[PDB]
Amino acid sequence: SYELTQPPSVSVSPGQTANITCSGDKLGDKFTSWYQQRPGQSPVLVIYQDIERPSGIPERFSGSNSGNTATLTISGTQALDEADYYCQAWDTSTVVFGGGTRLTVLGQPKANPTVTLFPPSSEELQANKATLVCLISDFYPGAVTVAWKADGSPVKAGVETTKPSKQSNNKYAASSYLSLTPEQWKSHRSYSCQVTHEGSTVEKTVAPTEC
Amino acid sequence: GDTVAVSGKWYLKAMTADQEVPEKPDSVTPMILKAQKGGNLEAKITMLTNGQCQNITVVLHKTSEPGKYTAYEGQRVVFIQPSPVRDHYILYSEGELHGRQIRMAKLLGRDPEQSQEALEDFREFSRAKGLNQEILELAQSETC
Amino acid sequence: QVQLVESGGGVVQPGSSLRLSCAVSGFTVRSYGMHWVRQAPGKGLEWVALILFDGTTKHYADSVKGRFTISRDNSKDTLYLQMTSLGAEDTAMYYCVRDFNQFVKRFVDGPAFDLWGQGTRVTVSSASTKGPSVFPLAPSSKSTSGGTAALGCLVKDYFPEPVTVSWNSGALTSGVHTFPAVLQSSGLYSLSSVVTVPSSSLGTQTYICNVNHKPSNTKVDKKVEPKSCHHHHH
Ligand SMILES: *[C@@H]1O[C@H](CO)[C@@H](O)[C@H](O)[C@H]1NC(C)=O
Repeated sequence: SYELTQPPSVSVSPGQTANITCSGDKLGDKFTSWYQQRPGQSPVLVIYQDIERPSGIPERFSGSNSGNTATLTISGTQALDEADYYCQAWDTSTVVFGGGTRLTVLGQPKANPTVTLFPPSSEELQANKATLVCLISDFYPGAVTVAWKADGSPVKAGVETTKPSKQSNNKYAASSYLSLTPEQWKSHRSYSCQVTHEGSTVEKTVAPTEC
Repeated sequence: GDTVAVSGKWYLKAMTADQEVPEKPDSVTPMILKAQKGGNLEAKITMLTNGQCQNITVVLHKTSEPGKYTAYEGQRVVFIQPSPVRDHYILYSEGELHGRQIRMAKLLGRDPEQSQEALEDFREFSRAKGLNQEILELAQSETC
Repeated sequence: QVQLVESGGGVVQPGSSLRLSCAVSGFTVRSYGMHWVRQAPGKGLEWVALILFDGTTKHYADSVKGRFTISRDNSKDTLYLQMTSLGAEDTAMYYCVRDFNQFVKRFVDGPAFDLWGQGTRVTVSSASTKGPSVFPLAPSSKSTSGGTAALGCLVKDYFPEPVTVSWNSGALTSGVHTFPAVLQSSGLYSLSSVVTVPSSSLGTQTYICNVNHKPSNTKVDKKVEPKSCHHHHH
C-alpha cells in the first residue's frame, strides 16, 4: 500500500554533508522517524517527529519534512556514520519502512563493477533446471542493486542475490542467480542482468544462442 | 508543547453543566488523546448508555490561543487547563452541543481513583464559571 | 537496565509454528505500544505487528494477517509473537521494539522506536545435508576469438557449508575468483567459481574444476569445454 521511497545508496567523502531522501504521497502531513543500522547490529533511532533528536545522537544529524519529501541531513560526515538508514511513517493501521539507503563514507577510490553473465548449461537443461549466473566483481563502494529482465520487462520470481563481500583487493563482489523453467528460457528472446552502482548501470544480456 | 503534554490516557472523573444531563452515561472507558501533527488533539472515549457502547471521537482543532481549541465544525470552543492537583486537568467548553447551547466542564485525571482535592477545585472552577453546581462523578471500566 | 531481549528463534520446517518472546527490563510493558519488526538477510526493515498500550488494539502486516498474533504478559514483562503456517518468506531476524510515542502519558501520531532488542533469528527451511550439482559455465563463443575468456563451475543446491573449489587439481590459480555462496529462500547454498584464461588455449588447455563437499563426501571434477555455435547474424 503506502510506499516510502529511498535511493538505495549514497556516498560521500569524510567531511562532506550527506543528504538522504524518502518520498511518499503527502509525506509532509505525517511524522517521519529515521533509523541508523550499522552492520551486524540493531537499528538506532536518530530522528523522530521529522526534526527531533533523541539524546545520545549528535547535532550533525538533522531532519526535515515537506510535501512528499523527508530528508535526513548529515553534516560533516564521520567514518562511523557509514551505515544503512531507514525512514518510517504511519499510514493507516500500518507502519511503513522505506527500503533503506547505504551511506558509504569513502575510504577507497571508487571502482566500477565488471559483470559476467553465464546462460544455463546444457547439462543443467537436461536435468530440467535453469540458472542464469551473474557475477559482479571489483567494485567500491560495496553496494549494488540487481534487476533481472525478460525480453525487456522486469522479473522478481526466482532471484537470489548475495550481499556484497570484501575480496583481497579490498574491493567488493556479489552474485545473483535467476532460476527459471527451461520452457521460459526457450520462450523468451533474451534475458538481462542489470547491476547499478553509484547511479550508473551495467547490463549484460543473454539469449538461447546455443546450437 | 501542551498538546503533547496532555496526550495519553485520562480518566473522565467528573462532569457538570449549566443545563440538563441528556443520556448521561452509566460507565465510561478511559479517555485517549492523540497529539496529531500540526497541533490537533484526537479524543476517543467509549460510554455505556442503556446497554449500548457508543464510541466517541472528537477532533480538537488548535486555535492561536494556548489551551483554546474548536470542535464540531467550530460551533464548540473547548478550553484545556491543568488542575492545581497533580495529574489532573479541567476541560471547559461552551457553544452548541446537539441542538442546544450547553456550557459544560469535565475533570480528567491519570488515575481512576477520585481525589476529593481535585473535586473541590473542580467545584470551585465550575461554580465560578456558572453551573448547576451538581458535580456528577462517573463510574469507570477498562473495556465496555 | 532499560532493554528488550528476544528469544525463541531457531530452525523450523515449512508450515510449522513458533512463538517468539521479548523480555522487557526498565519499564512496564502494558504502558507502551509495542511492535515486532523483521529483516531478512541482506534486506530492509519490515514491520510485522503492533499492540497499543490498551492491550486490545492490534495491527499486522497484510503479509502475516491470520498467521500471526501479538500479545503480552504484563506479569512476566514479556511480549509474545505467535507465528503459524510459516513459509520461507518468514525467514529473518525478528526484533521487538518500543514506540515511546505511544505511552499512557504521551501519545503522538508518529511512531518512534527508541528501544530495540538484539534480535532472534528465524529460519524456515526443510534443508538437510545435500551434495552439490556441478555444471560447467562454458566460455562465450564471441570471447573465444581472442583476448582472454571467462569460464567457470556453477556449484548448485548444496548443504551445508563448506565447499572447496580449485582448478586443475590446484595447478591453475591466476585469474581465479571463487565467489561467496548464496543462501537461497530454499535454505540451500549455490556458489560459482570463474577463471579468466587466454582464448588461444581454449582449444589446447583443458579446464577442470575440483569441487569438494566434505559434509556429503561428494567430490566432482568437471571438465569445462568451449561449445562452438554460429547463430544470429544481422
Ligand atoms: C543537502 O541539503 C541542503 C539543505 O537543503 C542543501 O542545501 C545542500 O545542497 C545539500 N548538500 C549537498 C551539497 O549535497
